[PDB]
Amino acid sequence: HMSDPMCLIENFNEQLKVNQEALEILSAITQPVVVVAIVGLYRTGKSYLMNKLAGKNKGFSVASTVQSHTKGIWIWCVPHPNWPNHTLVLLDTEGLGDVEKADNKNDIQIFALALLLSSTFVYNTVNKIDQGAIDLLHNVTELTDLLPDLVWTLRDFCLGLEIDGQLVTPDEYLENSLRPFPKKKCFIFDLPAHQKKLAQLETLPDDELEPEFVQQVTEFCSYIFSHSMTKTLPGGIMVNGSRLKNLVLTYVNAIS
Amino acid sequence: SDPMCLIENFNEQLKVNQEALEILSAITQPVVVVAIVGLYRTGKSYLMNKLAGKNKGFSVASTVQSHTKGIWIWCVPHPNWPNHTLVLLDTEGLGDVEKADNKNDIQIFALALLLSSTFVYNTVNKIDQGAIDLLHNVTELTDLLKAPDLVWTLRDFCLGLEIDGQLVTPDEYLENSLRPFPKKKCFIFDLPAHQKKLAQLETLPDDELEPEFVQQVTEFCSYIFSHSMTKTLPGGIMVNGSRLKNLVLTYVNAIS
Ligand SMILES: Nc1nc2c(ncn2[C@@H]2O[C@H](COP(=O)(O)OP(=O)(O)O)[C@@H](O)[C@H]2O)c(=O)[nH]1
Ligand SMILES: Nc1nc2c(ncn2[C@@H]2O[C@H](COP(=O)(O)OP(=O)(O)O)[C@@H](O)[C@H]2O)c(=O)[nH]1
Ligand SMILES: [Mg+2]
Ligand SMILES: [Mg+2]
Repeated sequence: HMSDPMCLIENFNEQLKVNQEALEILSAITQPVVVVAIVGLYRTGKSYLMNKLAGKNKGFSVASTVQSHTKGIWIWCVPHPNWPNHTLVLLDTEGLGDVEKADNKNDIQIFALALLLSSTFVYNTVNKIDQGAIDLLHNVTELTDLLPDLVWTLRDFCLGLEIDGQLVTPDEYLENSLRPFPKKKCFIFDLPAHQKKLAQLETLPDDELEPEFVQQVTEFCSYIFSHSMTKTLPGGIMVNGSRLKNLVLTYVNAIS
Repeated sequence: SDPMCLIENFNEQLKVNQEALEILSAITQPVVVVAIVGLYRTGKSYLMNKLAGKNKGFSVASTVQSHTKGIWIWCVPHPNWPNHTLVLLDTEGLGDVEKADNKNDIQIFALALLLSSTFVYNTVNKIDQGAIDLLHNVTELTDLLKAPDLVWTLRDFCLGLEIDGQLVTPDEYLENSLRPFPKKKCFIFDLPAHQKKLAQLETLPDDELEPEFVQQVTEFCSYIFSHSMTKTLPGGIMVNGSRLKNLVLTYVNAIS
């Protein structure tokens, strides 16, 4: 359908306001939708990875400075690569913890909204699983209840996957980290390239990336394309683009 | 000659180690106390050994699990300031997912802060708002428990230092990030090894490390050696080893 993404939810001075042009594109989708949203700290490769789910080299804009780039929530509606009569809806979002914004409540509001619209929720962190990232995920989850399948991605991962002398998979690392989201999954990613090639990463063909990184991305994408389910609402109703439009309006209005 | 544990943390019970207290009380020279704090698995222990001018000291280790526990102390001669002892504090990193005791983290944070005359705050990739909020929270809390130079170290730094179209020094990046610790400084460090051969980093010589990283560590160390001052109590009272020991006892109680 769409050749580029567009802003679904604007955030100019921290006001969550829907964008009509994107809303109108949503309601013209009568197919069931798979909604994959991405959330994590800012400057963390989120936009760059989501473009991989689209199969295109560019899409959500990625930038290379210390300053945040993505604002609000962005949407890309494309045919599901495996699944006939299904549309893949990608939600790319403004990273949390931007020091120039310094507005945790706006952060929490963007988080909650991406978590409410998604059927697959991609939580993007760097190096390792941090307790603060778990606590934030938990707290937004509790707020989201009072008003999806978890894919925890670990970027620039090099620590030994080793707990008390035993080699573990990322999935077992994630499981070990959450002991005292029914469907959970955890994907690791190497440093995509050497550090001085990182700013131009978008323009680099697979040839010039870390070979393992390329396979880890294909692994991440294949899992999504073949396990991420149609967005579902209580009462065995299946969400199409029109119903997702209503949820966007419902949730935006309830948050503000 | 080798660091020893100052504050033990078995079962998240903070307790003083009498052997380290007794070494401190025999130091009559003024002390320059440098403490490092950051999230776990962030190369704190590795960096602190650079200040000691010894390739080995504080133990590092390379798996997803936390390694350093409690607070370790290492009293070494100041490299260029006669009759001054450089007291290095290496701390258990924050946010360890196996710990399930957020209160214990904050107490280690407060203790390191209360004892330091130079406080090194070690973060990865970027300054993020959660790290500032945590610094502010703990700084506010230590002023109650009392009823210091800040050096922000940015590890694995690749983002462009450019804000609103203008190049920034690390100092300016810190200042822009903190804009709504009287003395403040900031330092960037490249990825040290241009191969994620990071797990054996402690064994490599400088010629196999990233050269920019070697030069960045030297500048960090030079600043600590030239700018860090003797720990000072209110009233211009200058802290020697014997006085620092009683500081440790006072604050361990105030934190309990
Ligand atoms: N270290 C690292 N950098 C990345 C990765 N993916 C992308 N980048 C670079 O990180 C910078 C910010 O990426 P971006 O997609 O804008 O991150 P976002 O702010 O989280 O959406 C860009 O210069 C990217 O080229 C990764 O996996 N690791
Ligand atoms: N990526 C990266 N790894 C590092 C750096 N410094 C040390 N390491 C590696 O990171 C791991 C953790 O080091 P350690 O000092 O024990 O981390 P700590 O828990 O913060 O004390 C070890 O494998 C080190 O070899 C760095 O600047 N960048
Ligand atoms: Mg982005
Ligand atoms: Mg350590």
